[PDB]
Amino acid sequence: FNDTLFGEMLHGYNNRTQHVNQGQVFQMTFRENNFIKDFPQLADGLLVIPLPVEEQCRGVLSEPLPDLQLLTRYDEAMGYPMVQQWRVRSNLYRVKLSTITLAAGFTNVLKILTKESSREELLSFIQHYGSHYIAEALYGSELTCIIHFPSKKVQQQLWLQYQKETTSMPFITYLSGLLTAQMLSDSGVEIRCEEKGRCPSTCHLCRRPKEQLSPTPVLLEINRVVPLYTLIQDNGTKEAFKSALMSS
Amino acid sequence: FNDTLFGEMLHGYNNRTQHVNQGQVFQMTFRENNFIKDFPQLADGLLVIPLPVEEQCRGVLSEPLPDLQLLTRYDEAMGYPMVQQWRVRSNLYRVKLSTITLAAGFTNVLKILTKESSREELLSFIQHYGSHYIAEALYGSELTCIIHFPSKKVQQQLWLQYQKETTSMPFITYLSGLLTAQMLSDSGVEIRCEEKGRCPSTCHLCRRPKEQLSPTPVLLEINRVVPLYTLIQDNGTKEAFKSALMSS
Repeated sequence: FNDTLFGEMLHGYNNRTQHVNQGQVFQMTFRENNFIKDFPQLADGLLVIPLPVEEQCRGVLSEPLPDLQLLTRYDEAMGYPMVQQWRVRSNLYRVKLSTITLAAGFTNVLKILTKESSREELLSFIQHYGSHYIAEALYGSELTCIIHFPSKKVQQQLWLQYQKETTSMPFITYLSGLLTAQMLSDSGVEIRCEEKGRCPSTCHLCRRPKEQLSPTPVLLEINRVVPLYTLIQDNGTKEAFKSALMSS
Repeated sequence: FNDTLFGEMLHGYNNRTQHVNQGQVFQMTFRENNFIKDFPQLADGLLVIPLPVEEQCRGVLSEPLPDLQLLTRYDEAMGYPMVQQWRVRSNLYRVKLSTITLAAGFTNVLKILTKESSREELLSFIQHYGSHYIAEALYGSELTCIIHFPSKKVQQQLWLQYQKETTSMPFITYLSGLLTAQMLSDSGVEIRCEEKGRCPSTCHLCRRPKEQLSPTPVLLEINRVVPLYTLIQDNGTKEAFKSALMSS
């Protein structure tokens, strides 16, 4: 119901619970032709521009951090278990909102809320339409990887020896290769990766055991959010909104 | 895994996402006999006392508020649709925490976090064990009711005429009675109610179409929460904890 692609900027954002898609503040109109190549008609009022090719597909290897999640005692040889993060991003898109046309339902519920300021009613309004609406957002396909290690010396030895094998191929690729090496001769190590948004075939780093072309970019990360009270225009519900916003 | 009744005070509380039960900070021990009548052995360190009989089972009728959720235009006769809230509470319990014995895993992950202060590591620690632990909490069985009305004059007419019929029976009971009256002669009104925690047979207000005796009180509402950094004792991770706590 009332859901399109790019997409989630329309429905707003609840800020205390970090939930998106709640209520509809503007109207998805198809008058303007804000088209994107190889994608259908988009709602009006939003401006979307892909990331530069320099940062279109980029993989970051976060610093090796101990494994605290699965650790829930000091040992010199044994870990100190380590985990690694390898986050690549492909088909990334910026989305702005210039300039939006307001909906009738949201402005009407404002009107019935502007004329008389009430406590429980404003609280329920916040619980429905959230408390803020998003301005800029970053969509795309993100492959997040986590690597489990037994000790602290093992991932350092792999780090240095792989630094010597490379110095044509990156770290995680040959890492998975020598992982397939122990599958031939047997050690007890597992690698986990999950993707938010299916990844295109334009980038090699995110290919999966097939491949995909022009996938639907999912909401990766947030940028700049703007509150909802500054849109009501009358102070009697400005101070009531930002006042009832601090209770919980 | 590592879950008992009363219960959730042990696992902590994530504060930005309002999620409970994440990681284990203390140890559930059964040495002390903090027993409650008609309930098994409870973990040590917590003190639980039932609410007074005056507030043991209490039903509040919130002020009639317009129906904004289903409204997503001005009309004089028609609504302005209204909804009502009827929240009763039974088998309520206070829980405190005096005095708790710490776990080995949480103090160990602290130790490996106290000795060296790191950014990503402290962030992941917060994402696991939350950011705060709860001190006082209110459990019980809560019946929340919401009533849907078409107009603004209809629930006022029902309010006054029911005030005249009563002045032996409350509002919602005879309300449901005359609701069954229209089921005999036909209008298009529905009443919704949901319960968090099954309700005992000690109170009549929360009985359901059978009855239940001594149900397990669920976590109703929160009271006083205490942060987790003030428990690490060393400032090098105090300022690192409360500093990495403000980024997101």
